[PDB]
Amino acid sequence: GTLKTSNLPEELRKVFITYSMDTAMEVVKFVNFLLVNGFQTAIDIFEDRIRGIDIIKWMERYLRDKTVMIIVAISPKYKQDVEGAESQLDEDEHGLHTKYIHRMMQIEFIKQGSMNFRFIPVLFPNAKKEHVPTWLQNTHVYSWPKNKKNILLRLLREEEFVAPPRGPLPTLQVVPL
Amino acid sequence: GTLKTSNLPEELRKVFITYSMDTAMEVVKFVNFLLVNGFQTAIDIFEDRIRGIDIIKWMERYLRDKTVMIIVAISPKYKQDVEGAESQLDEDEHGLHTKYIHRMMQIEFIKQGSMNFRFIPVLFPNAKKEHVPTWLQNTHVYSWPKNKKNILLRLLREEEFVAPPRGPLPTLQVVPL
Amino acid sequence: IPPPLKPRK
Amino acid sequence: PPIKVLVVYPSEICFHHTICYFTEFLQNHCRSEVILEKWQKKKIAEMGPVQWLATQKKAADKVVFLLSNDVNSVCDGTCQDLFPLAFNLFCSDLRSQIHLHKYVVVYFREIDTKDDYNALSVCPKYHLMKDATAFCAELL
Amino acid sequence: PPIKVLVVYPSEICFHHTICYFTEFLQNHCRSEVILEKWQKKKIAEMGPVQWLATQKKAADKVVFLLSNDVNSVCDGTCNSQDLFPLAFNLFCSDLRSQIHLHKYVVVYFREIDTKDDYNALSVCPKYHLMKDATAFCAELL
Amino acid sequence: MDRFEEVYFRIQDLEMFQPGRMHRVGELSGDNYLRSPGGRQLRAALDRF
Ligand SMILES: [Zn+2]
Ligand SMILES: [Zn+2]
Repeated sequence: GTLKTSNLPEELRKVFITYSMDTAMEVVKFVNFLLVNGFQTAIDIFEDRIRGIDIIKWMERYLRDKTVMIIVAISPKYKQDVEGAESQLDEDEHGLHTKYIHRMMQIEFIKQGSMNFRFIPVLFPNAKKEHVPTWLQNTHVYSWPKNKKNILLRLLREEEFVAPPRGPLPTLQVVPL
Repeated sequence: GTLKTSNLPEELRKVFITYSMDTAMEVVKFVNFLLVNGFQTAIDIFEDRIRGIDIIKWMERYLRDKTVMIIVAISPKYKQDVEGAESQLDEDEHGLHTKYIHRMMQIEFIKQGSMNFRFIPVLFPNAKKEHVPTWLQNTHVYSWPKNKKNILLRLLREEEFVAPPRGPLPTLQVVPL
Repeated sequence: IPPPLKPRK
Repeated sequence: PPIKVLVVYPSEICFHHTICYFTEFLQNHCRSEVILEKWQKKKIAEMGPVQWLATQKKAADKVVFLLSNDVNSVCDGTCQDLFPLAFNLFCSDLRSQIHLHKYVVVYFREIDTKDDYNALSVCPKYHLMKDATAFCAELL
Repeated sequence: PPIKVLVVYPSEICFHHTICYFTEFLQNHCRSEVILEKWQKKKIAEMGPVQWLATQKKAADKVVFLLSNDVNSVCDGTCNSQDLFPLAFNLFCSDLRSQIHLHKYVVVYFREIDTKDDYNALSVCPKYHLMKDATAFCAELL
Repeated sequence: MDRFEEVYFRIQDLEMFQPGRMHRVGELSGDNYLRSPGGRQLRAALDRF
């Protein structure tokens, strides 16, 4: 085979992750994987120093940016958070922030004509396709760590299979009868 | 003929109506008709309060529920919004919301194995069969107010013509030759 | 006489 | 084993009396296997009339044309069809002069010489059990 | 004036020798137009073979059934797939049982016809042995 | 690949036969398809499957 250099501008290497507490353990490993592979991942645990100044501003910074790719870490608790987080017996602040992020994602999705340009649902080990929010089911759903190569390709914004340029037409022959 | 009771449970008497703004007047007339006939209809203009609390949650509440039957009000503007280019959507928010509802309907339709159990297209006076979304063309397309009786039968989940139970096999007679 | 071929999709 | 025979007739002939008597007559006297359209209707549905008729014509060892009713039995007289097609097939055979030995003619009432019967004149003619004895000799 | 004729044949008939020669004979000697499944594959694809076959059957002024290959030219018969012969035979049987438009059907052969029931059924139509009956066949078409 | 030449004609919207003449595509013919570079790849994949 042959090797191709990755020419993605650095600003496009930015990535933001939204998740729930049940996934936090696996999400740490996922961020390790992304950072090792050159992607600048923005997740609250590593950003707590800057995120603590103003949580809502920190979230809005990544939600505004169109060039930032958002990864949705699906899990059984994620659906509960994005649907009825406030209905819980106690107030889960992270659950509420996840719900707010989900609402902002949905609003942006609708504004764009229901075109999902930058939301990448990822099913984490203890997740099932039913837990994916309905509107996200309309795009590719990756399963971690099974499809991590495809996740990297999606983040790099490259197609796994690339067609060659349209080839020449064949020879046309005439035979008398 | 003879009269008979109607036995549809009240929980199945919920009807959701999606439409474009050009059919607003006829849609109001249609909602009047349905409410008078005893169907609990959900439409944005009449439920504007709970919808105002959270629009997307309101739409999802009716899209999730399998028991709710959805009536699609077809018109030239409906196909222009749901299937047309997004550039026209820059001037209309309700167009965006209709487009989102259409996407959710498509997702449900495919998710159910491409079987239309609860989407009931309806042709309004200024509508043509060409305006029906393609995947909806695969099932019955009613017209308003021409077929309101058929629409009521469909919402009741009844069948206009009903066969009796299979009768006993006929008597066979044997004759020699 | 052979007709002219054209690219197709 | 028995010999196969095909029976052809127009719809104008009383089916029940004449045809049933002729069927028993063939089975008992002629030591033959009888092919009739009424039973073959089940197979005709699968094959269709024309193809089924051609298959029977090509398969039958002998072909029988019956042209009159069995007036010896009391009847009311009336208690499109295959006959024109069978007649055309037989005419094709005659003009090709192929398998002419298979065809036989039977009549009980005095035979009215129809225009089509001119072609049928080639076949031997049999009347009642008297000539049925010679018919059995011909078959066997 | 022009005239149009449909051609039918099983796959056993060699196209390069028998069908080409017969098509040219029809076009020149018989002074007629030929309709073939080979020539109208686009129309067959649009309509579907059965509908196209019925359309030509009703439209054609004359219909020709070829049951044997040519002998005027030596061939192996090759130049294994579904063909229109069984369907054309069924439609011909329908017409025959209708006993209408029987004049349209004509049977043509060069080598001796095979011993098959379908051919016998087609034998009811007029015969023409083109090895000798070229002029009679031309007159029949005209 | 047993009728692909016909398939390519359907794609091009061309009739394969006409009065007194025949149309053919040399490269896409069965044997020529086998000899073609991409044809060999398709043949290998089909044999594997
Ligand atoms: Zn009788
Ligand atoms: Zn040849």
